[PDB]
Amino acid sequence: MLLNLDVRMQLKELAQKEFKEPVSIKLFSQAIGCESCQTAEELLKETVEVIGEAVGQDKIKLDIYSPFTHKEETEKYGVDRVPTIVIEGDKDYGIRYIGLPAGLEFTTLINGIFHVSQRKPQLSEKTLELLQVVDIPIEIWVFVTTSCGYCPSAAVMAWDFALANDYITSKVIDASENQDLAEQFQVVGVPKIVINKGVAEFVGAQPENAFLGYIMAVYEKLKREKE
Amino acid sequence: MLLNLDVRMQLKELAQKEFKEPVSIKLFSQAIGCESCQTAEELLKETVEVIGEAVGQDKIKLDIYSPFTHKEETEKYGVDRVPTIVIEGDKDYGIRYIGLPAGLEFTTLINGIFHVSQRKPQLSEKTLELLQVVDIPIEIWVFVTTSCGYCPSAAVMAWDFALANDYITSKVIDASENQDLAEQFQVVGVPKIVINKGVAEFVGAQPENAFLGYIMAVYEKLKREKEQ
Amino acid sequence: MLLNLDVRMQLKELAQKEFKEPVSIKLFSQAIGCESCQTAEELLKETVEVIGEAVGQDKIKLDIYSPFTHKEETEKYGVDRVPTIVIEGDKDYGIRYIGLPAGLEFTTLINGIFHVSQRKPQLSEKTLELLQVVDIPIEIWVFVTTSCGYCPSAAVMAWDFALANDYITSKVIDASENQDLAEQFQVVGVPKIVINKGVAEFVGAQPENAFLGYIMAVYEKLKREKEQ
Amino acid sequence: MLLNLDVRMQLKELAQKEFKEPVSIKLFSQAIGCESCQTAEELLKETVEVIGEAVGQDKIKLDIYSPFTHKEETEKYGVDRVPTIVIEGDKDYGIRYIGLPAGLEFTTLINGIFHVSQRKPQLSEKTLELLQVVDIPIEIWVFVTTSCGYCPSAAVMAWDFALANDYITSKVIDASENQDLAEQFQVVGVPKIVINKGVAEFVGAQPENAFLGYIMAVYEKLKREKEQ
Repeated sequence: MLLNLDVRMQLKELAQKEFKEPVSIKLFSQAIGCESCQTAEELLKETVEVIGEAVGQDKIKLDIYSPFTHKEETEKYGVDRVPTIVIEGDKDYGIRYIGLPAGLEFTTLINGIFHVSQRKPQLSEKTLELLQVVDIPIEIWVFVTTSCGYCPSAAVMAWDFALANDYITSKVIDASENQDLAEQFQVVGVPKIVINKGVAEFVGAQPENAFLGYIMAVYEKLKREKE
Repeated sequence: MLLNLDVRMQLKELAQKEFKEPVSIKLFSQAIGCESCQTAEELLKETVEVIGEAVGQDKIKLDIYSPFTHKEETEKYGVDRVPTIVIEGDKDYGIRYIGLPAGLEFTTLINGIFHVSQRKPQLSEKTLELLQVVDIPIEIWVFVTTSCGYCPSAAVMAWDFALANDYITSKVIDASENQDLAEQFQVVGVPKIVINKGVAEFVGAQPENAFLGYIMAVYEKLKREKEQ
Repeated sequence: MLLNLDVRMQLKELAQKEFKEPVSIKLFSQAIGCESCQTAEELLKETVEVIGEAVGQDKIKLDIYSPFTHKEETEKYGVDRVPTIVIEGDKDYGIRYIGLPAGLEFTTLINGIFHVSQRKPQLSEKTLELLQVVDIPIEIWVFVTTSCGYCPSAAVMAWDFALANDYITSKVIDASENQDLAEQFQVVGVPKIVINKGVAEFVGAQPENAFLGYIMAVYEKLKREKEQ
Repeated sequence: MLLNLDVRMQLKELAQKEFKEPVSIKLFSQAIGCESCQTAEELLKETVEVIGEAVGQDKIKLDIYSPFTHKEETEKYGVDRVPTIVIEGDKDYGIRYIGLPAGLEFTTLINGIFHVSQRKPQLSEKTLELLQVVDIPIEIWVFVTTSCGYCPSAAVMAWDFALANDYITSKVIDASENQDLAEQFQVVGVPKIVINKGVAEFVGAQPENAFLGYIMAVYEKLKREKEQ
């Protein structure tokens, strides 16, 4: 298929070995008049199908929404561009993927699914103790490419932070499919992390504590401004 | 087909609720050198077929012209790029789509058809009364991409202004298919609105009143210069 | 086949009525890795086949060169980008087409072939008398699109000036296939005429005398700074 | 075949006269969402096959990697975009092509393979002597288009500088396939050279010495800064 046997084999293997709680995946796309635009649907369908036949079709569902036919569901999840993927559980953690999760970013999609399934972020207690003080909306953007070997670790880490805090939204953005944003935030080297559209910016997959530092720096500044 | 079942059903439902007066659509396309022209022809054929099925085939027509075999028709509508789409009623309101209205821009196409059908712009009386003073050619360009959720509202609003005044022409332009123009007007974030090739420019789907403001500022400047 | 039966018949009679002296056509292209880049070759081959059928397949020939295999030939003519088309008689008049002459530009290609064949420019005697004093290299570029109805006139006119003077080179450039040049010289409305890469610039299909005025202005400035 | 007989015979002939030491080519491709990747694979397979036929299948090889299947290889070569082409000998000189080396850029690809085979930069002794002082990472980017005749010269020169110094990396970037980057570095005219992402920039195929100047001016600025 779109995913050769070799890949489908180790995926179900990881699924039964890593999957825990139910996962809900929603794709918002409008491929009208564009072929390639519907590759995201096929890739997602195949991955959820493989995971399902490994842990149970009742533990992971994929819903594809066209904003033309489902305008309300689109506004509910705050989608403003397509394709936008939502990975969630019983609740929405603000985890998003803007683009096609192919290539090495397939690793990103898979881990995100398992982390949401495990309902636990891969973050230390010390990080979580300080992170809990953040109570002002924080938006983390992680610009990636499907070929950069270092992007997955930064993308998943950003998802972990959003998974751990109700005020944090993390979006992994494929630069090639979002050139307007890539140019606006001067994305050259990747991964490039942008927080609250510019308050903080850094490049490279940083250590957990360094990442926390940039987040706190944004919260610290947003707090002051809040008089 | 380009439009699947649920889309056609949605489209049919909308047409029955919103269509009114007759609408005439004109597509300028070329056989060679135009990668998206063939996709545009098919997209428009299906769209017109579906709406006509829901409101009456005779109420909406599509004419496809190749510039080579229709030089005069091409000049009449001021076409200099393909694909170019004209949506008009009995009169030409200066409404144009330059590029392929795929993805989220399909919504733009659909709404443009219905606003023209209703022969009424979704603009307030406040806006329409002032817009009456505009009597010097104003050209509005809205640069968009097919994946941006904010472009449709900006695109349709530009079309409404064109629909409301005979001196206003509004063109929704796909930035990806028209990179040369986008680069010359520093298009980065979309939608980006450009009035009279630079006299006024702004980004984002701004409020109706703000839009009117930029338009009035341009008109005032043109008026001054016209009086010298 | 790009040229259907109807077009071929019209071309044949036009050729019988307009063709005179022999014409040589050179196409420089390198479509390696781009199948959409082979259209110029096919279009020219058919065009030349059809004209040859009407006036003698020895009165007009088409040579296609790849810079990879014919670097010297490419250099002989000042070819610096592909696709580049040369239309000449027994002598090279500096007439060039940069891009794919499709759509309405097909008529530019055809008329160009006929004017060169007749070895005579469609310029008034008054024009030719003054133009003859030009003895410093002048380069005229005409930016066009394949759907603009007014471009053919400006394009052929520029070619006539090149045909009429050994110091004048005229290149019709397709904006869409040469965006780097279209952006650099701010091509928005077409046709846009650029003389000597910026010394003079104007838009629209201008009257013979006005075109001449721009050429003279450029000649004058060039002469001045040559002796200055 | 993407390479017609004419091109293949020319390439075989050139290989016989210019190939020397073994060359290794690595292509980073993606099966999904990358249009040009497929054409790249075919283009390189044919090129390597033709060259192997002329000088021996053992003297040149091609490895194709999918980032997903070979994460380490990808990081080892600093690949972050596809298609990306690596041309090396026994070692990696930091020579890269980002995009499809089609059109005139096919010539760039070929000459790159030959210069690397010869383990010899087409640079003067003077230039090679001074370059020995460069010992701070220098990155050269050459933005090109497949239709520009001046790009091959600039692109190959940048690769020669990378070939000559272990601190210099040179990437030839197709501007059409990497518009985000081209827009960020104000690429209009081509070729456009950008050193160390902005420390120095210039356009056009400059003479060897001018090229060296920019590189030295950068090295010097970085040296002073490193000395503080």
